[PDB]
Amino acid sequence: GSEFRSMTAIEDILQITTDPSDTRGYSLLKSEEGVDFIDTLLLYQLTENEKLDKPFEYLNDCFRRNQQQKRITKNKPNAESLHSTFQEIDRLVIGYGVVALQIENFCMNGAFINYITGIVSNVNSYTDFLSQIIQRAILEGTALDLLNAVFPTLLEYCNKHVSHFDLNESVIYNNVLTIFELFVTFKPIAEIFTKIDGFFADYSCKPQDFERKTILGPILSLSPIEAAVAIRNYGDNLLRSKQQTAMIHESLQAEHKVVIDRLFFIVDKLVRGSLNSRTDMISYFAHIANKNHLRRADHPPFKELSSNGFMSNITLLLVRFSQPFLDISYKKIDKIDANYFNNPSLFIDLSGETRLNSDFKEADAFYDKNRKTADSKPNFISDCFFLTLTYLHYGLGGTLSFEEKMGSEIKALKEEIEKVKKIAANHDVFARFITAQLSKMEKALKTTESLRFALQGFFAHRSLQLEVFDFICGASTFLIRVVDPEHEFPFKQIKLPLIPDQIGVENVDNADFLRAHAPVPFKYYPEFVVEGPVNYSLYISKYQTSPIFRNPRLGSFVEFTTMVLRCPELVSNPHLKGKLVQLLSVGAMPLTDNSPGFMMDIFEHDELVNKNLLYALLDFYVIVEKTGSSSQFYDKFNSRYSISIILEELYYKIPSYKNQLIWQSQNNADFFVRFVARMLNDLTFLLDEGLSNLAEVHNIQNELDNEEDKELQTRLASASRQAKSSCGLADKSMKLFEIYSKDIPAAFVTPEIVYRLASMLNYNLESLVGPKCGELKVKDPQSYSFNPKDLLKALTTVYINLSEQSEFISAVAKDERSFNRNLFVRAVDILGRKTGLASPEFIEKLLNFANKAEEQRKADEEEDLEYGDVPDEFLDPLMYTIMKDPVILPASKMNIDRSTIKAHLLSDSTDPFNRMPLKLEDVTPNEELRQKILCFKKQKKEE
Ligand SMILES: [K+]
Repeated sequence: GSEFRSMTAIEDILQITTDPSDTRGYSLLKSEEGVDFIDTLLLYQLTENEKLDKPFEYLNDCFRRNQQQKRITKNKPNAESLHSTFQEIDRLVIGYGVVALQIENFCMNGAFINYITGIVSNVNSYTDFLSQIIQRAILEGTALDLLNAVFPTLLEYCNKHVSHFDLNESVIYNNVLTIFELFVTFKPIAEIFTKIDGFFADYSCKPQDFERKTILGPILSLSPIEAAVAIRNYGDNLLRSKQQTAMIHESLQAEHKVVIDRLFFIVDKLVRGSLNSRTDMISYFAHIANKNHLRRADHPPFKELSSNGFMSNITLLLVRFSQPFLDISYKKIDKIDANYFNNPSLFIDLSGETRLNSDFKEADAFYDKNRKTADSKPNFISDCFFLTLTYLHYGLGGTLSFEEKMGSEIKALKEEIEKVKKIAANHDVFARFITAQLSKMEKALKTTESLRFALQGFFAHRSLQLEVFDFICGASTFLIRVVDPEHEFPFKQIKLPLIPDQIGVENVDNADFLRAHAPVPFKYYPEFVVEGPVNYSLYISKYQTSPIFRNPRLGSFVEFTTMVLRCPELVSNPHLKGKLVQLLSVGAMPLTDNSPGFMMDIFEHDELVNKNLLYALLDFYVIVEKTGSSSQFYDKFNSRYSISIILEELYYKIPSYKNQLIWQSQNNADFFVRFVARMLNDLTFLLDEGLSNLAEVHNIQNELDNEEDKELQTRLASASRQAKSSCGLADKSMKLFEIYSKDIPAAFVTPEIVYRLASMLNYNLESLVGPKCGELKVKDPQSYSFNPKDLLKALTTVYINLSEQSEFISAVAKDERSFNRNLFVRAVDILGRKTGLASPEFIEKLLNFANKAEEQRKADEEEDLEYGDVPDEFLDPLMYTIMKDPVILPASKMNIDRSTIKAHLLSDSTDPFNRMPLKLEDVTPNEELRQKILCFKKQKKEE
């Protein structure tokens, strides 16, 4: 007999008795008065006992005492006699704990919110009981009811019971994450999680509320780039040292790392739950994306879009889900469906999305032609990969464009508060109005300056950024496989060009042709597939801890870039390719020590790169000419500036390319001559538009003596940006002519180049040597890439590098328009003032050339008025005989004797002058010219 040890246990654990004379402060009931009495004491303590304002905390404390009273007893004899009770306590306590989180108004005090509030504040002390409650709910098949009572409620706690649910509230967000982990770890729960009320957004939910009104909202927003977290961590003292600033960057990164790890774990469990769950997971993220495209606008409506912290976290998550399939072995590389866009999109809203090389019509058409294939096919692995590309662009892309602009925002803001800080407000009302205004501005300035530090801390976070770029590289490999006609890459090299090089790009907008011959599925992929990677790559390149620098997978993206820059059919958009070519220029620039750019090794040893890089650059340098957009008609000059930086470096550091160039000019002169023609044409005006602009910059600073002060900015600034771009391209163009004319002099004196070259050179020489450059007054000439001395030295060097080609000295001499010996005399004068020129031997060579030039001119003058009586227009171009039946060639517009072309068309049916196919039928007679000759032969009958 010892059942007294029971009722005494039932009371010390449930903390309740019936007698008023109890020593310890236990609740007391005045109803009736062992084991078969527990359900009664409990039911009472939860529904009729007013002193228990915190019911769930009670049931939890009871359960915990019973577990303590359990481990304490067994280690003794009387043990066996209690087991019966502990058992029934557990069975009912967890049973009501389940009910407390399923039926709303079941207890006499509080509701769901009050209970989970208690749980969040001290999650650890609730863990065990919660575990039991969950198991109980699934064994009974009522887990969803459990979840609809805890997570939708938790959403209310994060939005209403906390000022801000962000990284600041350390204790609170960690506990919330824990109650999330504890739950999703049970698969029976994970496979049902997305069915919870509020997991999806209401149709009328605004994008900025996705992170507030959706179940995964709050925790997915946990990031160091939330304004409140930035102000708190950096706005604190924006004047601290880079050393101290680096410490908080470290703290925030360490903390952010953990956050995405736990977030990944939670989403991973929901994706592994079932096929239904991961599918809803794709629907969930697709919606977040489809409604945030404006995050990529020029002036984004921030208050109507999701935050950078949210979108960026999701981009990171997606990236890890995709990482496995893009590992360096690419063994699972085919799990990703290349025909993903062959049918109407099921998740990612592609309307309005520009394709690589195609329009809507063709896309829809592609959809009809493919309805023959499975209509349904929501393949998760592919969805996730392409969703990652979507977030890379709209999520991260909008976050990086956001901080890329803060510099100008801060500068302009500082000028606004300084302008307002001058106002003298006499009236008290006006004074408050002005101070209020200064208050709003400085309040925004602090947010911006703090957020900028926060954003830089995030992008300098190599660990994370590395994951992002390695995905770009894996994405690259994947895209090259789509393009490769045998879809074998990287297991079998890819063959470039795809379609043979159009010997004569001299066709009517290849647009239609190229598009028609664009790669099968690739031509339909949305443009953000390439723009995302390149916007990102160009952007993080400014950080010292860049993912791109010294990364072993860089080659993949370089290979992809080269492929695009090589086959004009792949991506039509010239603007997009200019970006790529700009990334390459970044990877080609030397350093302080003057060692190879970080991409040079790849350019030299990557097979797919060194086999096409040079030709791609030379070809793209030319194609950007067929561009004409709104504020993008000046990017073809930036593309050329960039292509030029690369050309120069490749030529100095990699003999392999120096040889590819040389070879090119001899084995494919047509292509090579086509490239220097464009460099030549542009060079006839570059220095001129540089001088015109610097002229406008000096006018404006003059008008500033005290028109509309504002417009004189978007103006003056704009003139400087044209001056720097013009003088800069000119400089790189001369260098290239100089750099090449030294090794392949012959290539530049071919008839299609020599006369135009001599003219262009002489024109610039006149400019440099005279009043056009001499009269120009400027601020920091260098700030605009304007070095008239460097230019004059490189120009003069070109002459010297070509001063042994009779054709060139003849061309320079025959240049009526600009040639004049005194120009070289002046040049020799300028170069002989400041120490800068391989002279006086150099000056020796130039002056020599100038002399041969003047001699060649005097001879030509003598030859003309002494040995040429018959006016040149009457002489046949090829026989030099006086024409009897002059006719006009349709293509060349040249006049030639009928007898001559006939003789030519016999073994060659083409225009002797430009090889344009010609037939004798389309030759138009020139009667007016023939009569002038008949008239000449007539008067010539003197004797
Ligand atoms: K938040």
